[PDB]
Formats: sequence, structure tokens, C-alpha cells
Amino acid sequence: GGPSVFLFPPKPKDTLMISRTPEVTCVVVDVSHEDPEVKFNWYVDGVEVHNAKTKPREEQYNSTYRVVSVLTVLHQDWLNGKEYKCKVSNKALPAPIEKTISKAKGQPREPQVYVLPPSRDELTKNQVSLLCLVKGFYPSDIAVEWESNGQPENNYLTWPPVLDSDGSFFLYSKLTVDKSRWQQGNVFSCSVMHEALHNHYTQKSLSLSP
Amino acid sequence: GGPSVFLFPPKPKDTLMISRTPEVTCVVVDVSHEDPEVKFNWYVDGVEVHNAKTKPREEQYNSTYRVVSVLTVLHQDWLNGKEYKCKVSNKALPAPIEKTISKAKGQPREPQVYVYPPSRDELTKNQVSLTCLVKGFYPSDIAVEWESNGQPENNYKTTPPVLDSDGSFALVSKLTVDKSRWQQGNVFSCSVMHEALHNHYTQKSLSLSP
Ligand SMILES: *[C@@H]1O[C@H](CO[C@@H]2O[C@@H](C)[C@@H](O)[C@@H](O)[C@@H]2O)[C@@H](O[C@@H]2O[C@H](CO)[C@@H](O[C@@H]3O[C@H](CO[C@H]4O[C@H](CO)[C@@H](O)[C@H](O)[C@@H]4O[C@@H]4O[C@H](CO)[C@@H](O[C@@H]5O[C@H](CO)[C@H](O)[C@H](O)[C@H]5O)[C@H](O)[C@H]4NC(C)=O)[C@@H](O)[C@H](O[C@H]4O[C@H](CO)[C@@H](O)[C@H](O)[C@@H]4O[C@@H]4O[C@H](CO)[C@@H](O)[C@H](O)[C@H]4NC(C)=O)[C@@H]3O)[C@H](O)[C@H]2NC(C)=O)[C@H](O)[C@H]1NC(C)=O
Ligand SMILES: *[C@@H]1O[C@H](CO[C@@H]2O[C@@H](C)[C@@H](O)[C@@H](O)[C@@H]2O)[C@@H](O[C@@H]2O[C@H](CO)[C@@H](O[C@@H]3O[C@H](CO[C@H]4O[C@H](CO)[C@@H](O)[C@H](O)[C@@H]4O[C@@H]4O[C@H](CO)[C@@H](O[C@@H]5O[C@H](CO)[C@H](O)[C@H](O)[C@H]5O)[C@H](O)[C@H]4NC(C)=O)[C@@H](O)[C@H](O)[C@@H]3O)[C@H](O)[C@H]2NC(C)=O)[C@H](O)[C@H]1NC(C)=O
Repeated sequence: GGPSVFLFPPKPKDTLMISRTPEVTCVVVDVSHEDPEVKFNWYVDGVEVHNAKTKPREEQYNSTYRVVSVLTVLHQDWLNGKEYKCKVSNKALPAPIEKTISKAKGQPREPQVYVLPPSRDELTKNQVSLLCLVKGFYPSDIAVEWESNGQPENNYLTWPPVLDSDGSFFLYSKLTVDKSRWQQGNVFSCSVMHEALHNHYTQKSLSLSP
Repeated sequence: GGPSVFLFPPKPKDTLMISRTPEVTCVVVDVSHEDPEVKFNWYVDGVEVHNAKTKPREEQYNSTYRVVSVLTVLHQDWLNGKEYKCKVSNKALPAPIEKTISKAKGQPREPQVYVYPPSRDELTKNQVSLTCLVKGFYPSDIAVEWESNGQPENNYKTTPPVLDSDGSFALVSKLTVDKSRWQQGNVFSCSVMHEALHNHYTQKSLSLSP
């Protein structure tokens, strides 16, 4: 069995924040010792680009090399729906394998973000639940984070988006905080990043109301 | 080659609610046109039963037959972890197919159920979201439903359950109601059904203060 190619997209968050650097990653596995050479061609909307970076081959414990090329994408190219093509050629192949990736299609919809304090009934436990409901968004690529006092929160979990009856996605994120911190008046913030937000980011805060 | 067999568990609401009737379902597809006869053996912890009823086979568009055998299960057997085995016999099967199924394993933990009123921010919109958080449950089989003044309110979606940071599951269900109904004081309740609850059932309610 000849070599195989897997093509990976930027992290949504990397495409949304200008300070980060999104990458499309082209991975070849099952390369042979007899046919070690692997070259990469990269196309954006069909037009060859030359600026990628290809690491040196590496041998897997199974006696094949794995070779990785990384293309840096511009934020707005990705967001503008450009198609990234990895073409991987190698003498153990009848013809060079081409792969193509790009952002999910569909009209963007701006998320609404709402935060909700813990239920009265929970105010009895050792830890409590702060909720961030994000709804009405499209496409489903999104990042949701929590923080407090200039530091991230650890213990949150955020369910996968699902498709809401009206054609858009929603999700929640649950932050658990020991009741003391909550009772002591610490402010907690849910940050949302999504291409259809202004600045690709919004944040909503809440704290105990006495 | 030949037929393949898939074995499906009862709906959770059906195992939890004693008036309802839970079924295990044994499905066979790619049954041949020339050896279309299929024989089912059903076992519960090894003992054969003889109460299943076979649907009459059904032609699929793709030229193959699909055959269903449905076994009615006792609520308490399923809940006590009895294993259900379906054995399928076809001419094209050098050997009968065996599949086994039983309820998800794990020490049951009782869910805590909380209900969140709409965010003050949302009150400005025409529709508002009511939120039901159910957390700390084990296993993940559960059924969550909304009602008001006794009637099903089905304009809601529920995230699938996902592990929380203690090995238990959590889930959130969102009910969307016209803002008019909310401020008018109608009461809304989240019904939750789970093997680790008392009588397998509880209901929490919310409404806007007169
Ligand atoms: C010819 O056609 C037939 C029929 O196809 C139909 O018509 C054709 C012509 C096409 O148009 C096609 O599009 C149409 O669908 C083909 O049959 C299909 O074959 C494939 C396999 O090749 C089947 O694939 C498996 O599907 C499982 C899930 O199926 C359910 O959900 C799908 C939709 O998501 C439905 O289509 C099915 O009907 C099943 O739906 C469920 O039905 C249950 C019984 O009715 C319901 O439960 C009962 O419901 C009643 C009331 O309804 C009561 O509630 C009862 O109490 C209750 O019991 C249930 O609600 C319902 N669920 C849903 C969601 O709707 C997959 O689970 C399965 O995946 C596993 O196995 C795969 C192996 O192929 C593997 O790749 C996966 O990784 C996964 O592996 C498993 O993992 C589990 C862990 O959970 C392990 O425990 C397992 O061991 C492991 N399996 C392994 C490794 O063995 C398959 O993907 C497909 O379902 C089937 N379609 C049918 C029957 O409609 C046929 O293939 C065609 N032939 C040819 C040559 O083309
Ligand atoms: C020979 O062995 C090779 C390599 O296997 C390794 O070594 C062997 C000896 C064993 O020790 C293995 O334990 C070890 O993995 C093996 O190759 C593998 O081949 C199979 C198919 O045959 C590949 O399976 C595919 O996997 C696809 C998804 O893979 C992702 O997730 C898996 C974990 O589930 C990882 O193992 C993969 O590395 C890969 O991880 C993803 O990597 C991409 C690109 O680096 C990440 O995207 C980038 O992330 C960075 C941040 O770091 C930036 O954000 C970039 O912007 C972004 O692009 C991505 O985040 C990450 N994801 C995760 C979850 O970590 C799957 O879709 C396919 O369907 C398929 O199942 C397998 O992955 C591959 N292993 C590799 C490439 O490492 C050969 O098959 C063996 N040959 C034989 C003959 O046995």
C-alpha cells in the first residue's frame, strides 16, 4: 500500500484572532524506504504558492517515514473561503495525490451570548454552575473560553454546537466555581470568538447579586 | 459475504417508565434474494425465550432484504443488567451471527436538576430561552422533556450528554418560548427521567414573579 495523505485545517480560533497564526497541515504517512522522496505542491484557489514549510522526513516505529508540510494561511483568505490544495507526489504512486480543504460554507449568522447565574437550589453545594449560552450562530466554528481576574478558568466544559430549529447553531458552556469564590463576589466572564462577531469576539460577565 | 446484523437497545424513557413498553431490536440487512429465509434465536442471560415477533422482510432500494426481530423486555431485567443476545441464521451465513447488548455499565449516580430563567439581556427579544441543567448523572441514558400546565412544550433542543470533570455526565436542554408567555407568568417545568432518581422521575419548574 503506497503513501497516504491527510490534510488538516486551521484551528477556528487561529483564523479569528489576528495575533495567532492559522496553518493548513499536510501529512504524509506510509512512505517507503525504497521510495523516500516526497515533494509538495501547494495551491490557493488554483494559484501555486511557494512559501510553505516542509520538515524533514521521520521514521515511524512501523518502518515508514512520515513527512509534514505546513502552509501559513492569511486570516481573511481563510475567512473569505479560499480553497487550499496539497498535492503530494512520490515514485511509489501511480499519480500525485491532491487534497483540498476550506472553511465550512453558509451565510454567517451573529451569535447572541447570554450568561446565567447558578440556580438557587445549587447555592447549597460545594461548587456551583455558571452557564454561557451562545445561540443563533453560523457556521458552527467557534471558540468559547472563561476567565476571571485576568486569568483563565480551568474547570469548564462546553458541549458541541447543535443545530437549532431555525437553521442556526447553539451551545452552552458550563463553568464550575467553588461557591466561596462566587459568594465572595468574584466576576466571571465568558468570551466568545466567531467570525460573525464584530472584532470576532465578545464577552459577557456576571457576579453574585447580593 | 451476505447479511449483517445490528442490535439496538430500548429507548431510555421506555425502560424507566413502567407503563411504557421497552423493546430490544435485532436488525438484519443484505439478506439475499435467493436465500431470503432468516431464523432468529433470542436469549436472555442464556435462557431462550419465544415471544419475539418478526416483521415481514422489506425490499431496500439497493436490491437486498432487511429483516427485523423485536424482543419485548421487562423493565427490571434491562435495568438489572441482563444481557440480550440475538442469533441470526441465514443460508448465506457459514455461521449464525451473534450480537449481545445490555444497559450501559457503571455505578448509578443521581442527577441534580436546575432550571435557569432567561438572561435579563434576552428579555428585550421576542423569544426567550429557558434552560435546564442536569448534572452529576451516571450512566448517560436519560430523558429530559419540558412541559407547562400539563402539556408537552416541545420547542426545545437538548445537548447530548458529555463527561464532566468527575466522570459523571451533564447535559443542558433549552426551551424557547415567546416572551409574552413568560412575562404572563405561565409556569414551565423540566421533566427528567433517570434510573438513579426516585421513581425514575423528577420535575423542576420556573416562572416570572407576579
Ligand atoms: C442496503 O440498504 C440497507 C438499508 O439502508 C437504507 O436503504 C438503503 C437502500 C440506502 O438508501 C440507505 O441510505 C438506507 O439507510 C443498508 O443498511 C445499512 O447498513 C449499514 C451498514 O453497512 C448500517 O450501518 C450501521 O448503522 C448503525 C446505526 O443505524 C441506526 O441509525 C441509522 C441512521 O443513523 C438508521 O438508518 C438505522 O435504521 C438505525 O436506526 C436505528 O434503528 C433502531 C431499530 O429500529 C432504533 O432503535 C429501536 O427503535 C424502535 C422504534 O424505532 C424502538 O425505539 C426500539 O425500542 C429500539 O430498539 C433506533 O432508534 C434507530 N437509531 C437512529 C439513530 O435512528 C451504526 O451503529 C453502525 O455503526 C457501527 O457499526 C459500523 C459497522 O458498519 C461501524 O463502522 C461503526 O463504527 C459502529 O461500530 C459499532 O460501534 C458500537 C459501539 O456503540 C459497537 O458496539 C458495535 O459492535 C460496532 N459495530 C461493529 C464494529 O460491528 C452501522 O454504521 C445502517 O444502519 C443500515 N441502514 C438501515 C438498516 O436502514 C445496507 O448496508 C445496504 N447494502 C448495500 C450492499 O449497500
Ligand atoms: C505507521 O505509523 C504511522 C504513524 O503512527 C504513529 O507511529 C506509529 C508507529 C504508532 O506508534 C502510532 O501510535 C503513531 O500514531 C501511521 O499513521 C497514521 O495513519 C493513520 C491512518 O492509517 C492516521 O489516521 C488518520 O487520522 C486522522 C486524524 O489524525 C489526527 O489525530 C490523530 C489522533 O486521533 C493523530 O494521531 C494525528 O497526528 C492527527 O492529529 C492532528 O494533526 C493535525 C496536523 O498536525 C492537527 O492539525 C493542526 O494542529 C496544529 C496544532 O498542533 C495547528 O493548530 C494547525 O493549524 C492544525 O492544522 C490536529 O490538531 C491533530 N488532531 C489531533 C486530534 O491531535 C483521521 O482524520 C483519519 O481518518 C485517519 O484515521 C493517523 O493519524 C496517522 N498518524 C499520524 C499521521 O501521526 C501509519 O498508518 C502506520 N503505517 C502502517 C502501515 O501501519
